Amino acid sequence: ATYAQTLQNIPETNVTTLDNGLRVASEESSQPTCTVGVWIGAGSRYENEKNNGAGYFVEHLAFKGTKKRPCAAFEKEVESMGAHFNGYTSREQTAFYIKALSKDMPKVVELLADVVQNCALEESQIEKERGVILQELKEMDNDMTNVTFDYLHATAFQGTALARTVEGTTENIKHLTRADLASYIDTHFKAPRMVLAAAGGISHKELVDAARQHFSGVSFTYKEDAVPILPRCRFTGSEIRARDDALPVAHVALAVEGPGWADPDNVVLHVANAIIGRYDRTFGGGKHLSSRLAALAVEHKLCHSFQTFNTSYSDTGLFGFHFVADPLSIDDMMFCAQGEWMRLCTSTTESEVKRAKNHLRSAMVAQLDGTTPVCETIGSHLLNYGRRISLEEWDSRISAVDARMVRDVCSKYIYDKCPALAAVGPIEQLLDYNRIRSGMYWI
Amino acid sequence: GRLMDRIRKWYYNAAGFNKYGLMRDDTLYEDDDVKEALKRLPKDLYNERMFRIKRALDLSLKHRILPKEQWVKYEEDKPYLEPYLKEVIRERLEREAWNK
Amino acid sequence: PGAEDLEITKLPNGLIIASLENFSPASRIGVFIKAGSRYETTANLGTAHLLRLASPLTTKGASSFRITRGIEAVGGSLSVYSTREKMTYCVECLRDHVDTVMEYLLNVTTAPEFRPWEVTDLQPQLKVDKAVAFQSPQVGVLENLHAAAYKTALANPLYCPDYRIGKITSEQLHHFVQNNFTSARMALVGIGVKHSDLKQVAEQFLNIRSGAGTSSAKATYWGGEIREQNGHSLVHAAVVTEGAAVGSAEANAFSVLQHVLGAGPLIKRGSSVTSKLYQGVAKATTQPFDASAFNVNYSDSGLFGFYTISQAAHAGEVIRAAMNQLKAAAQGGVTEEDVTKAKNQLKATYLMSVETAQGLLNEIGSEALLSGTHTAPSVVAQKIDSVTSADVVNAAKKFVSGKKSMAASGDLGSTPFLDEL
Amino acid sequence: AEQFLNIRSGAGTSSAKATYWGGEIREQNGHSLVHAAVVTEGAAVGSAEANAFSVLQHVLGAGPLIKRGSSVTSKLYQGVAKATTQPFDASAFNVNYSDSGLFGFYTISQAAHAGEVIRAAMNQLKAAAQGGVTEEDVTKAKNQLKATYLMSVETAQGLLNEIGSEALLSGTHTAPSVVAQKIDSVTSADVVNAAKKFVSGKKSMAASGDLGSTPFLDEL
Repeated sequence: ATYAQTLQNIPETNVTTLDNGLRVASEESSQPTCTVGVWIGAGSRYENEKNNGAGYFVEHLAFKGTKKRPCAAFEKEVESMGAHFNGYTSREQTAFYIKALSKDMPKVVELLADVVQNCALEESQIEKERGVILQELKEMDNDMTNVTFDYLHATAFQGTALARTVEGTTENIKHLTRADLASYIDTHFKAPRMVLAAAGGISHKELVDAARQHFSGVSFTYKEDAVPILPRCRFTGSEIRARDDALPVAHVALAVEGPGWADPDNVVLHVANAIIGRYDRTFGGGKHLSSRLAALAVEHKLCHSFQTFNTSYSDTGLFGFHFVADPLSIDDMMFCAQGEWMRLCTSTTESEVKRAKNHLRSAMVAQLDGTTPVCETIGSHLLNYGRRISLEEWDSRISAVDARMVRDVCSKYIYDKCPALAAVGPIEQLLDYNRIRSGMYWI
Repeated sequence: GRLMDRIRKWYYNAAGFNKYGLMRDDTLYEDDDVKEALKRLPKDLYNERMFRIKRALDLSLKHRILPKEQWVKYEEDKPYLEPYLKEVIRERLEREAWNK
Repeated sequence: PGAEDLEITKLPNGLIIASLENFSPASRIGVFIKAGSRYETTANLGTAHLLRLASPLTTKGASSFRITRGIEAVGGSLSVYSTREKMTYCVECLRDHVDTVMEYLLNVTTAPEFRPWEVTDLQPQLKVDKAVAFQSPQVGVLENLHAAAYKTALANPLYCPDYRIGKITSEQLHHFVQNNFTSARMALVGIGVKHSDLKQVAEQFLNIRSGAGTSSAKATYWGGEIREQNGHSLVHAAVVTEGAAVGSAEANAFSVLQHVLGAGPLIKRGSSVTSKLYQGVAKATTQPFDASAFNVNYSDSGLFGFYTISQAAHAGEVIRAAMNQLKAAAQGGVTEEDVTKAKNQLKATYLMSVETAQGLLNEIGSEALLSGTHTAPSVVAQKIDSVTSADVVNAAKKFVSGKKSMAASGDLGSTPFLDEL
Repeated sequence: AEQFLNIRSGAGTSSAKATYWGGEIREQNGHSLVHAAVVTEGAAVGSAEANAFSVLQHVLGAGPLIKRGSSVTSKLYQGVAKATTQPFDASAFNVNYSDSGLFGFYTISQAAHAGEVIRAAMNQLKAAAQGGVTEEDVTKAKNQLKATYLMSVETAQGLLNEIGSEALLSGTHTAPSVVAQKIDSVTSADVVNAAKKFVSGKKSMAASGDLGSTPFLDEL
């Protein structure tokens, strides 16, 4: 059997909405195990200067109990059935989800509905999770890759809300109050903005049924059915350089303004980003890798690692690359890169893309390797695209892309655009916005 | 036929790089391929090629050659590199035609 | 076509073929092998390791180049995975390309040329490949444990030792392949494929004869301690004892006693009360730490114990508490219900491991190579609940009596010696 | 010392009493030769029970006295030659610390014979701990010891060390005729016992080299 077909056998993903706003979806399989979760469209992006750090302080207490069943009870009851409860919270998309046996499909949902709605919030627990977050910072601070990407945001979108750290400020995490935490949950964790997704050996109906029972809260005024539209975030060409010649390597991150979730161009862009791909010391590939930059990177010991990225958001997004190198090769590297970027906008060939496509193709396929990741695709899809995009579709959208397409889009988003720059470390060899700007044209 | 074979032998004594003790492949001009090949040579074969040249060089500087009895003889000439080279070249030819 | 069936032929030479078409848009073929750093002798150490990185090196039918460019051309991937006793070569890709990715998968594991230069030009990588992994103290202590709990084979380190970097040879590698990667020790397991293709290919292309090639030095147990002072902030520690072999029905006991003591968290930033060990430690320590149940099962042996991680000042009590919690567990302090729970956690964990295409191809493989059989998911779950509260209280006892082996690393200033437990 | 020295007195900071462990450390390094030393708690400093080892030291053979020699007055050495075929070397190890000490033998041999050379090193120590010590071997080791010591007082450095050690651990100085007295005051028993205090206690081992055919402590 051919690939084209295995693509259309994948069971259409089902969806239905409750008259209160919640939306429920899930892909049925045969597996005895599965994963289910609530995909809230919340995050620091929705936070302000006084409450930076709620989505997080919350994500921290969403697992220490509810009012029905305190600390131990919650954990106990969950552990005792083998399920797995994990969660996260980006700038504009928080999420709580559980992995467990299809048998417990219902009992699970009950719990999910209990964290999102009846979160405990014990005063003894908060003043304890306060000391902890404060620690996950002293630590998260030493993860250059992330210390960079935050800075990238902090100046690329500088001045706006997007330009904030998810973990929030040190002062905020020191003063947030039971009160402030409450509001965040109250003001943000609302059904029309939440999504119940799951995948595994579950029946669609069975699932929704549970929803109807615990995700009650039916609304009166039109206010509650309305999705507060967000203020635009201004991109700004600029740089922020944090130096410390005491660090072993230096991280650099360059970027342009992304298109925003909706745009059909993101496809082309991802096709592009595949052409340049990524590299890293251990790659057995070596000097034969296909990525020009990867190849050069190797031949001249340019860098410990580099990567392309296409972070997308509701209205905007970041697009570029990040590499780590020795203080004495930051230059050469940067240069090779900005060049490969140019190459894209000026002479990408049908071969360069043919490979890129096939790559992207199986990458997107591996995005659906298991229940949790499949679920995540749905949670995120509904919340961002407003429905579910089948691999059959994704694939067709890729088969469309050819050289000409890429060349125009990359030019469209890269060529002669003021970039956002964030560097961290013993970064003296790389030294000029101007010179970098100058590298944004001709190739 | 046995013409090219009696021709080659002549030319060989004609070029006369044997007078210096240099094998056929000692006199090869070192382009990129050769360079590459030479690096693939087994520890010894290389250290040996080395001496021969540093010795030939010493000759050309003194303006003398080797006594008749030490010259390389057309049939005892070992093409120690020809194989490694054809491989380098074969390898390269690939990379090149593949980039289309 | 939802449900198909799992086939599994076994050619004359002993080359087990495991298929399974699950109609996923992508296949994942592999070559499991009875190989590893357990067949290494003093004189040829790490030659296992290098062989792992030597994967992309030219073969009699494809160049270091063509292999990498040829596979990337389809959005493929090639990776080698190995334990002390099992290597796993496997490619992944889209269905319509499996045909081509195979040539290399085959060529790599059956016809390597190991050219003198491509090799000596690749050895420095060991220095590196090794340096990255070792950033995790997690792995450093394991290396030592094995060497501190064995006399041979399994004691051999998984990453080529430092002294031998750069001294491995082309011959050394070869004799390690001719003498181990033999048809009777190989298994061609594959997902998203028809058993007809996989078989046809396995037979018409494969050569290298069968035979255990070179038997492995039976695993002799030692039981010593290896303490590594390094000034580092946290103290890692693992105290274990001879465990079970792969397949012994006794092994399922520990696998349950594993979960009974608490072998990992299930709730992010959790407290894990279903963890005797964990909770058992918190009732002794004040500052942040972490403890869990250690368990490994090897063909002719295995290990079992706990692994801690703590501040250097409490390192002691945290380990001692780790023992007393294992004793009070080996002595009738196991609720017939704790046992009922660990059974689900175990049924679960296993089941979720079959979700990732990689996780499945591993279960199918291991089994399909150590016996050429495949125990249905309902049978395995049967050999699990077939556990008695006794088998458990015994597993816990088989521990407190036998000779123990220890391993550490960090400011072991206030840490304890094996003889003080 | 007086008019110029300052830094006040007091034992400052006592030292952590020496706790004996007794474990093994094997270092695989591919190197051509295997070095090894197996020992057990020995005597301490100035503790009569040392002079015994100091004599049992010479009794087992603690070094050569003839360049490129065979050293027959070396039980251990000779004892090993009667088991090994290729070049090797073995001797008596002995250290005396204020609150402890160590004692045993140290070998060096080709990696293939490393085993037997060490094993022989032991059997030669047992057959020695069990009445296989001539009342005369003891009379000889006594001179070798009286000697060795006496020649160590030749080099100005060697002298300033003997004077010092003593002058610091007791503020006393035992005449050379008194030391030689505490030497011959050794009985064949003290020796056969020293040799016994060894085979019973917990042993500690150390290696380095291609320890492929070398033995573990638990196999002696």
